[PDB]
Amino acid sequence: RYDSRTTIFSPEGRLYQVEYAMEAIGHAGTCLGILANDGVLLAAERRNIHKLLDEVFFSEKIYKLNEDMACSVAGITSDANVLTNELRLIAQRYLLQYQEPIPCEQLVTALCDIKQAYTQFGGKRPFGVSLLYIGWDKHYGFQLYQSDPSGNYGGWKATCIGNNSAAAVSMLKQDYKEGEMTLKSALALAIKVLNKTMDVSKLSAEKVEIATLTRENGKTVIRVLKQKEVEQLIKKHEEEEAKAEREK
Amino acid sequence: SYDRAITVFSPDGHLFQVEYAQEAVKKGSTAVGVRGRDIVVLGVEKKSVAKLQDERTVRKICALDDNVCMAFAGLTADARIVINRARVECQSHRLTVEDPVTVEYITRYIASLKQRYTQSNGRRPFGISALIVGFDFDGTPRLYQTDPSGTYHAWKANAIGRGAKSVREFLEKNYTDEAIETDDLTIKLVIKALLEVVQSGGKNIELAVMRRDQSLKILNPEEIEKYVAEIEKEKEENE
Amino acid sequence: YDRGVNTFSPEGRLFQVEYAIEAIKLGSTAIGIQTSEGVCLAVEKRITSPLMEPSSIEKIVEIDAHIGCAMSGLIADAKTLIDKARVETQNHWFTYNETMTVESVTQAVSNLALQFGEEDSRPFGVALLFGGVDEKGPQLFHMDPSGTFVQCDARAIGSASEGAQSSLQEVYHKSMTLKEAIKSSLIILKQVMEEKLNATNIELATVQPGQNFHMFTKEELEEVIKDI
Amino acid sequence: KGVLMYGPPGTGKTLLARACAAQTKATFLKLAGPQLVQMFIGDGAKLVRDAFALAKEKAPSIIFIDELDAIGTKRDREVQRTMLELLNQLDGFQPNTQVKVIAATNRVDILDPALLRSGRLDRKIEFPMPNEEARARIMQIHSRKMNVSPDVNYEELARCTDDFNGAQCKAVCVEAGMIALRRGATELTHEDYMEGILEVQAKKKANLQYYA
Amino acid sequence: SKLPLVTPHTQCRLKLLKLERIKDYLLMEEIRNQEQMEEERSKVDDLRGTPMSVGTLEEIIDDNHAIVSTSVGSEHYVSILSFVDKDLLEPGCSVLLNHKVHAVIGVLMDDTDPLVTVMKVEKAPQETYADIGGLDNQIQEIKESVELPLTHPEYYEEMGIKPPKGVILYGPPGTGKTLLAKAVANQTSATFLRVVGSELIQKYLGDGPKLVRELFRVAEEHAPSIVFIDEIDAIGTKRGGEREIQRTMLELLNQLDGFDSRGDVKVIMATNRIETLDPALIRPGRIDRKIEFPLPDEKTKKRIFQIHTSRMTLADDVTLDDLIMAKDDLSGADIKAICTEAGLMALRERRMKVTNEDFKKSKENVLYKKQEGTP
Amino acid sequence: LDKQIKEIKEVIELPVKHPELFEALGIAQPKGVLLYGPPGTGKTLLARAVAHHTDCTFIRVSGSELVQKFIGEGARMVRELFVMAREHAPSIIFMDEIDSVQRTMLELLNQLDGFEATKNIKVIMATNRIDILDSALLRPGRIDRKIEFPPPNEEARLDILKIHSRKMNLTRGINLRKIAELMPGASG
Amino acid sequence: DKPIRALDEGDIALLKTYGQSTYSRQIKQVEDDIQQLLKKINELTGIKESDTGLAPPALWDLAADKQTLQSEQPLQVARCTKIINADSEDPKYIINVKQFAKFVVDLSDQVAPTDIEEGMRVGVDRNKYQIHIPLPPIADPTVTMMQVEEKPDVTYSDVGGCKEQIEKLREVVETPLLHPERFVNLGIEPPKGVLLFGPPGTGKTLCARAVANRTDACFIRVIGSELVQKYVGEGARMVRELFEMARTKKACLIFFDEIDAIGGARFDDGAGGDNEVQRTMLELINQLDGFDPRGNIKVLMATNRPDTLDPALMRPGRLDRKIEFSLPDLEGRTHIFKIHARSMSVERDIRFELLARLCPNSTGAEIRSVCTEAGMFAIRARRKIATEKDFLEAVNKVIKSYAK
Ligand SMILES: Nc1ncnc2c1ncn2[C@@H]1O[C@H](COP(=O)(O)OP(=O)(O)OP(=O)(O)O)[C@@H](O)[C@H]1O
Ligand SMILES: Nc1ncnc2c1ncn2[C@@H]1O[C@H](COP(=O)(O)OP(=O)(O)O)[C@@H](O)[C@H]1O
Ligand SMILES: Nc1ncnc2c1ncn2[C@@H]1O[C@H](COP(=O)(O)OP(=O)(O)O)[C@@H](O)[C@H]1O
Ligand SMILES: Nc1ncnc2c1ncn2[C@@H]1O[C@H](COP(=O)(O)OP(=O)(O)O)[C@@H](O)[C@H]1O
Ligand SMILES: [Mg+2]
Repeated sequence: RYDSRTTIFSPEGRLYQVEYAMEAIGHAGTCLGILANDGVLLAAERRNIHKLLDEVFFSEKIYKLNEDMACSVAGITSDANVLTNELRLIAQRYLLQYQEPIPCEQLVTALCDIKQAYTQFGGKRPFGVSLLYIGWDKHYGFQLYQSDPSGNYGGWKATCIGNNSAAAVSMLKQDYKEGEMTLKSALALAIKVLNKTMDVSKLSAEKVEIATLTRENGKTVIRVLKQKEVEQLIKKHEEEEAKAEREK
Repeated sequence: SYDRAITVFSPDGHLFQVEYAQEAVKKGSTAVGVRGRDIVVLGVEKKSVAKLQDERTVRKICALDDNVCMAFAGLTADARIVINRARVECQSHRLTVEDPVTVEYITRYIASLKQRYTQSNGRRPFGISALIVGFDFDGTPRLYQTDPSGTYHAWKANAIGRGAKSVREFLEKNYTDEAIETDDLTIKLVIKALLEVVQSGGKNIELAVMRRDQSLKILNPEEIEKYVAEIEKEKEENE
Repeated sequence: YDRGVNTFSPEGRLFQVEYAIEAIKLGSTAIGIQTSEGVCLAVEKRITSPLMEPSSIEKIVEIDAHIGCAMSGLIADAKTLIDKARVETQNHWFTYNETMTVESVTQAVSNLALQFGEEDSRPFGVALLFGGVDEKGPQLFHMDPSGTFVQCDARAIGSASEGAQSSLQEVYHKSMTLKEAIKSSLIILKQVMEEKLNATNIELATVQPGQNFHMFTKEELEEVIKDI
Repeated sequence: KGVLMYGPPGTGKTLLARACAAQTKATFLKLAGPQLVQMFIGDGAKLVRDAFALAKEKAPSIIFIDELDAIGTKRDREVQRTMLELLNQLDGFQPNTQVKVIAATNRVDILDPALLRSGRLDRKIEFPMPNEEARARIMQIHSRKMNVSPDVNYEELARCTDDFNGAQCKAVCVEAGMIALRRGATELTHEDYMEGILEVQAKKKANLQYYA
Repeated sequence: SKLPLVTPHTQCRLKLLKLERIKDYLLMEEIRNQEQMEEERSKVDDLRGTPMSVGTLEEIIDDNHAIVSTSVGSEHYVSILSFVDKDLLEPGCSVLLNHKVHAVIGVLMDDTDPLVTVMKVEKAPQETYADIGGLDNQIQEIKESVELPLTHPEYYEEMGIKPPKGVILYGPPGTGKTLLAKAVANQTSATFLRVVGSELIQKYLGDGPKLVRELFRVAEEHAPSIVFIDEIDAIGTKRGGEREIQRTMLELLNQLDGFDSRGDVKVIMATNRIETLDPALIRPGRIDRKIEFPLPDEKTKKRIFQIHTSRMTLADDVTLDDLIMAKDDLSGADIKAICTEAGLMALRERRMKVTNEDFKKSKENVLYKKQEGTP
Repeated sequence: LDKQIKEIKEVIELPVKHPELFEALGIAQPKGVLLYGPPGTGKTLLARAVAHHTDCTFIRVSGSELVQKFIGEGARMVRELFVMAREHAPSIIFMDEIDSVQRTMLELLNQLDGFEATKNIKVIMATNRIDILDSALLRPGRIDRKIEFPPPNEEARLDILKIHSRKMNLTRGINLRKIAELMPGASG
Repeated sequence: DKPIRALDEGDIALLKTYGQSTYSRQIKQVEDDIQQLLKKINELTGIKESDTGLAPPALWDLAADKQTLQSEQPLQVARCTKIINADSEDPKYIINVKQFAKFVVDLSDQVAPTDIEEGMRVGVDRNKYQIHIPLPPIADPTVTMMQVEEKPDVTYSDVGGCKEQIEKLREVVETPLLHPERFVNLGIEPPKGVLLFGPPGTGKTLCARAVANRTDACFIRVIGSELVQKYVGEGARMVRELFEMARTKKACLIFFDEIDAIGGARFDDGAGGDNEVQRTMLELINQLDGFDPRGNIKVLMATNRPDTLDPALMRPGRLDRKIEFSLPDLEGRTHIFKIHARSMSVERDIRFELLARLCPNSTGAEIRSVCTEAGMFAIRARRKIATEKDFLEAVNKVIKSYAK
């Protein structure tokens, strides 16, 4: 039994606690970052579809902290909340000492260093939260990144985290698009990937939360989709699959 | 006594926990660096960035100062925090002390950092090792490596476990006491070590060469492929 | 009865630091001799790889020119003790404007050695040999993770230290000249460690009352090579 | 009706039991703890009950238990059941008739709960390590057959033989005899006894300042 | 008994010739002809008048008297007749008795002890040196300590050595450690006893060490024999389980040497974790030899497919050298899957003949079976 | 569920019906099978069914006896099942709920590596949950595929109803289709 | 890729044949016909006679076999009990035919009543169960092979460097039995218990075998693991007949090897554990020194952990003398090298002292292994003489390979 504490090493040289954390996000959600151009989006599904849950904040998976930053969340809710507030504080400090927007990579690496520090020291537990962010800055513009409890940040053209991640990444390899891959094509791909990852047919709009950032508004804007536009996207996917059935 | 604690000795005096740190490094990928006639050359391998993942975020190599760069193998989080610590240490020492920094001081500092974070309970040791290159041994090149046990040493050429078992034996068989003739033969020997490395396809292999008088230089994939083809041809007429 | 240093064993011993004594066994052997002509220290290398810089192993290190030092143990705690020794000697000079006598170095180093379980850690698995030529003439001391220190006419510490120590006891006496003591240490090392001795696999250091500088030996081992 | 003999080994409990058997002329039953365990389900209980029955049928009888802790282990249920049969035989409806029981152990702490009850074992007799004068008498007793030289101060040997048990002192006399044989001595003297103690006393241990 | 093996497995008329030659010999053997064209039996079989009973004997009082017990459990002091093999009768054996006076009338084929009946493994004929790829250093070393002492003690007899009593095989799993020792049994004539260290760890207090005695007893009556202790590390490493394992270990060291004699049986042990077992196993006085099994290199691997690809039908596009280059990534046992998965893979292609692409689609699936960590 | 039947047949029924194919193409016969899915949901129902169609001896082992947990007989009991199966060849060995100690796991791996396929004797070991141990068992010479048991679909659940619907009577219009759709994600 | 399914029965027929049509049908027919014809041969040959056989014909039968068959009594075994002796003329005897019954019987007129004691394991006739013959008491089977019954081929000459150890050991174990007259005339009782202790491989078992060879009296070997039995109390019972069997001999030696296996000190803080072993160890302690003096049964005891043994067993009287075994010095190493190399085929020109002083604290087993490895080095070159070079290379191999 060499899995008790985060600060010990096992005779095969692995960290069972951090692996347990990865498996903890293994059933967290199905949040994804879409491969897109002219605009970048996040797609999230909520396992809280219910007749009485209120969703008062109009969003429980997405959280926006900038005029050019936003994040999608899948993991332990308390850890997720403290991490998002910590990101807000880091952005505030960087804007105060630089009077300049933070680079996305510097911010995410700072968070990953904090997470690694939280894992390294004794009596402390890894944040079992993996969350996806997007941002536009003066270093690399359109940017999409992923972070994990161990303190590692993953840069991806497209990625998905949470449950059934294998199917999502496999199809994103298969249904991959490059370059000209507009935001609307990203909406179609996100719709398809969530329909396959979920067991549902005719994916209901209230079971998905999607936000995006657009740069034709080059002063920069971030939008969170409402129910009607998502339902229209669902109808478009349904007519696409109906046409595919007509292709026989 | 057993290995369940950081500060506990084994009944024969061994510290199994730091040995487990070294082994956790040993599972980490290939990392081999050499110092040539004047230049120091390194080669990053086994990145295997799969399609959707971007190679920019991999950070195959990070430069601490203009005369020292590092990448580490093992856990990327520990590698990153040690990179930040070394960068801050070297920059602050050069800025504050009456005289500037040399690679020996930062070597001592990182060795001390590993020894310190290894020294007490409630504080996990780093699971990373790295091969240090310095330019200002009175202008001469020099090469170290670092280990989770807080241990460092100087080498003419060094490798770590996954790359060690094959590549390092290949070097100790091949390494000429004559320093590799010019940076050309330095890169040739690095490419030969990469040939001793697992795959050598060039899909993820990248190299950074530092001349010990010039600052660090980064090699493009096309030049790496050209060098690999040149080495393959050289093996071809070697018959 | 092994959880920590701060627990007494049933016999009154400590089964936590007795293993720190066992850690000396896994370290390389080193030889130290005190002679009226001078103090000499010998260190075994067992070359690990030709690519290594041979001097990169700090098992032979100087804390001041009037004194010598040698190591047997984990090189990390070794370097910690080495740094602590240099710091105490330099501060002693800074305050008193004189050389720190070797006995005071050995005593003052040991206070850091006495921190495993009495402040508010773990004993350093390193055993050291000191050699100094000062106001009490030529001196050689030995100190171990338990914190005890002893003035030694000769001493061998590390792996295979027992046989070397026994043979040295059979040959050595406290009235030799320095050269024959070095020769005895060299033949004992040649017997024990690997093979025919050379600069690659053995290190030598010696300081003299008339030469309170440069214990180190750099390719003057060639005389030893042609002699022994 | 119950006498328990306890103390460190070498104090001579077995010897006292042997002498008590020697002088009593009564029916004497000797047995060790492992003789009663057995593997069969009831076998040990049958042995205990049947031994008590035999002690009854012989009328004035003494039972000697040696190393009672074998079945006297605290409250594997087989040994427990045999031990319970033992205490019920010891107490007994129409108790004990005329059967006296003697028990010898080196470790009382294993006996504990109810075997040490005042009813079953009325008298607990402690056997201490032999006193200095006691050790002198001890060496006198076993040297009686060995033809020692008269110029030997057994009080001096007692002074040397601290912490010695009776068995160790007997071994000291035997070692003096063997040392005399090694010398091929016609008679043995005080020096031989000193060498005997020096070889008996202890391991003498290692260098006790270099420890940790 | 068994037939010889045809030399080429490939479909050819040479194999037809060999099989028809064995057919011809078997036809000459085909009993019909001989089936077409007294005092010793009459007297003694009268003495052992039918029916006969089987009894267990554990005594020899005189050279003609002993105590014999029957199945119901009753014990009888009975006389031994002349025709009973005196050396064959030993305590614990099963003896035939006369039904009238229970007189001992002969020894019987011993058929009992099912556990050791499993323990005397087959001759291992399926394994052979011809099935092993390029373990040259291991072969000569294992030949030094195991095969040669059991084949020509003459060198040891003349020169005066006592041959080594034990060898331990260490290496990563699948390197062929077990296969080599099994091949030694086939190569020699000695009977093969195989045991995996995990099995001898037993629930009851004393059976674990008893099995160790039970094994080395079994080796002794077979005289030339091999005891194979697979994955020894379960009973040998470092330190109520604690005490019994130590007790079990010490039993090995007492049967691996210790007191009395050891006869002729050789002991071979295997494990993956030589750096973990008790120094008593590493003790270079207790165990004379420790054999290294590295991961197969380029040349060794090429032999492995040559050994394993010999049986399927191949294409000309197969490039075995390409599948070799990467590293010593996989052991031979993995390469068996490489062949097996490919054979299935080419089968899924609806082709009875394998191509290079099948091996590439064989190599990848083997690789995904590996774990993940330290990203 | 239909995909389960084909791959189990290809890995159990097929090695039973046509051994000539594997000798003709020179392969070692497939040796083990491992099932992923929710507990039951046709897990045992499949293994019991295939043995009937091959008429080989079926061995049923619960996960409970596998985990005796006081070093009961795990060391040798595995062999005793195996040897008896060889005595009654051809036979099928089935164990369920492997997730329900390490020493007998190594024992099973060695036997799985060691026993001969010369008797059409195969091991089908089944699991309910996704465990870290399970991914470690997928090794050469031990198991060859990853059959999955998904939760039954709408029409699929309807067929399950129809399986037991033969015995039950009905009204003048029982539409099982409408009943079927009321339990999304329900197991078998 | 494109999804596909398994094979079709229609496909398989041609697919198994298709390309392979050259010799496949013929080869398969030959193979199956070979198999069935072999089964034929095995059947027509008949069942291979599982007849065990008898002694070779020249020795056996004779009319004497039928004579003893028709004349001798099929005696039955039983256990005597509690001689009645009510009238002392025909004292009557109660016996227990074990598994069969219990009876009150008399003696045959051939056997005297003085020839029968209580229990006595007496055999009786089959008809009226008269006492017809006394029988030796049944020693437990597993206890029986524990008797060595053969002398190992080692003398005290083989043991080297332990000269004072073997001297005291011969003083304590061999001297009293060979020369009892020295002790009694002086008037001393010699010691009866010896404990041999030291590092592993020091040579304790070697001295044991040497004693067993030079004993000339009855010698019984014991390994501490043997007495451990899964039944409760079986080990103690085993120790009981082990000691009683020894008492039957005219003085006898008993040798326990690594008594550590059961000799552990008694402990209770586990509320269970190895107490079953502890009961056997208590029985052993009682047997060595207690009531019913042991008699002329000298006990030889060797173990790697003298510290761990229970003090009660460790007490003198049971273990009278403690003998300490240490790693050989240079003189001891030279002596043992002389011992082992003497039997080996070498040139009589080797510097054994050089080898020994080259040898570190390496045990005696290391010396034996190094000599054997030098022989192996010679064998690998097929040199029918060993060389000093072989001895050196063996020293490097063994000593440095472990010392790595
Ligand atoms: N007071 C004593 N007087 C004479 N002899 C003694 C005495 N005490 C011990 N001995 C000696 O002790 C030897 C055996 O020890 P004994 O068994 O009697 O002691 P113990 O402490 O009861 O031991 P254990 O409980 O192990 O049997 C005898 O041979 C006897 O000579
Ligand atoms: N060098 C080799 N030559 C031939 N076969 C090999 C070799 N290495 C591995 N194998 C294959 O691996 C199996 C032997 O595995 P092995 O390593 O003995 O198991 P373990 O690791 O349990 O000892 C054999 O079936 C054989 O086909
Ligand atoms: N797909 C299915 N169709 C019909 N019945 C099923 C199905 N899956 C499970 N069952 C029911 O499950 C029972 C068989 O046990 P099963 O669930 O297959 O495995 P386990 O015995 O492990 O639970 C049967 O009684 C059967 O009615
Ligand atoms: N003092 C010695 N003299 C001669 N041979 C020795 C000596 N010590 C060890 N040996 C050799 O080493 C072996 C030691 O075995 P031993 O130590 O008796 O086993 P155990 O572990 O049972 O005590 C012997 O076979 C012997 O050949
Ligand atoms: Mg007593």
